[PDB]
Amino acid sequence: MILVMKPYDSLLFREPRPFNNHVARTILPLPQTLAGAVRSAFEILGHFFYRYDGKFELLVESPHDVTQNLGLVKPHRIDKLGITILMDSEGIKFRPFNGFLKFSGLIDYLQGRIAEDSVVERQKIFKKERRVGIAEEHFYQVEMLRFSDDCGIAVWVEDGVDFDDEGILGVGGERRFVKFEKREEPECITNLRSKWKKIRDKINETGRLKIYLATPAILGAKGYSSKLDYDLLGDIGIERVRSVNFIGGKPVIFSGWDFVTRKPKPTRYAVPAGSVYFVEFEGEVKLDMPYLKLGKLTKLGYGLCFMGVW
RNA sequence: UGUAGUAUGCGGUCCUUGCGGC
Repeated sequence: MILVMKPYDSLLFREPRPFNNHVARTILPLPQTLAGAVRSAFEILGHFFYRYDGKFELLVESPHDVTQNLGLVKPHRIDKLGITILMDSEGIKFRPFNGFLKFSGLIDYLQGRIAEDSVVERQKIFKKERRVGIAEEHFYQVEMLRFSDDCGIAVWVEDGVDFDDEGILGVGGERRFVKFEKREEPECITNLRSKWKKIRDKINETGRLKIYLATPAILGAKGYSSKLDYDLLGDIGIERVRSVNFIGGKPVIFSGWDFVTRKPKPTRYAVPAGSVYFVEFEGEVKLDMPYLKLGKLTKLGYGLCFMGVW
C-alpha cells in the first residue's frame, strides 16, 4: 500500500533550533513527522518522493555510493598497507551525488550499474522557498519545501493496514494540508521483489554485501553511533563478518515535542539517509525480502535498508 | 507591518528684405 500525498502548498519540517529567533530553516521530511499524519488517518516501511510526468515513478535519496559522474565507489583494500579505501575506478577522491534515484534504476543499482536516465537532480524534484516579513519586530523569515508541479511524497506502508482511500489531511509544520490517495503497489516494487532472488544469489556467490540506507536510522544501542553492530547483521544469517566500510554524511540531530508528557522528547542522532555500508559477510543471507529494518523506531519509518551486490 | 508627493533647478530659443523687373 502506498499513500500518495500531493502537496497543494509548501511544506515545513521544523529544525531542532527554536524559532525569539525569528530566522528558521527547513529540512527533509522525517519519519516521525510523517508517521503522525498516517496515524491521524501498524508500521511504516518508509517514504520516498514520487514524480508523475506522463509516467509515475518513485525516487529514493541518491546513494552516497554514486559520484558526480555516476561512477560507483567500491571499497578495495591494500594488504601492503593493510588499509581499505573507496576507489571510484576513475579517481581516489570523490563527492556524493545529490539528487534522487528511481526504483527502476535502483533495481539495476544493486547490481553495480546505473544509467544516466535513471537519476534525477534535486533541483528537478523540489526547491527551498524563503518567506520574509511573515508577521514592528514580530517578522520572522521561514524556509519551506516547494515541490514540483507533478511531484509529491509517497509513503510506503505494509499492506496489513487499511483506512480512508482518498481525502485531504494536514501535515508538516505550520498549518498546511496535502491531498492523499491510496495507490496499490506499482510495478517497480514487484520487479524488485522478483529480482530479489537473483540479487541474493549473486550476493551469496560473491561473498560481498552492501547495505543502503534509504531512510535515517538510529543505530545507537546505549548512546548513538554510526558503528554497525555485528549482532544485527548476524540475525539475517551472516555467520561472520570480516570488514565494515561505512560512508555517509553528517548525522541528523532531531527531537520532538511529546504532547502526551507535555515535554520535549530526548535529542537523538541518526545516520543520514543515503549512507551505504560495505560488509564482507561469511555464509549467506537468509532474508527473504530486499528491505530490512535497522536500529530503533523502525515502526515510524526509520532504518529501511536495501541489499546490494558488488 | 506601520510612516513616505519622482520632486526641485531649465525661455522651443538662434538664423533669415514680401521681394525682383515693366
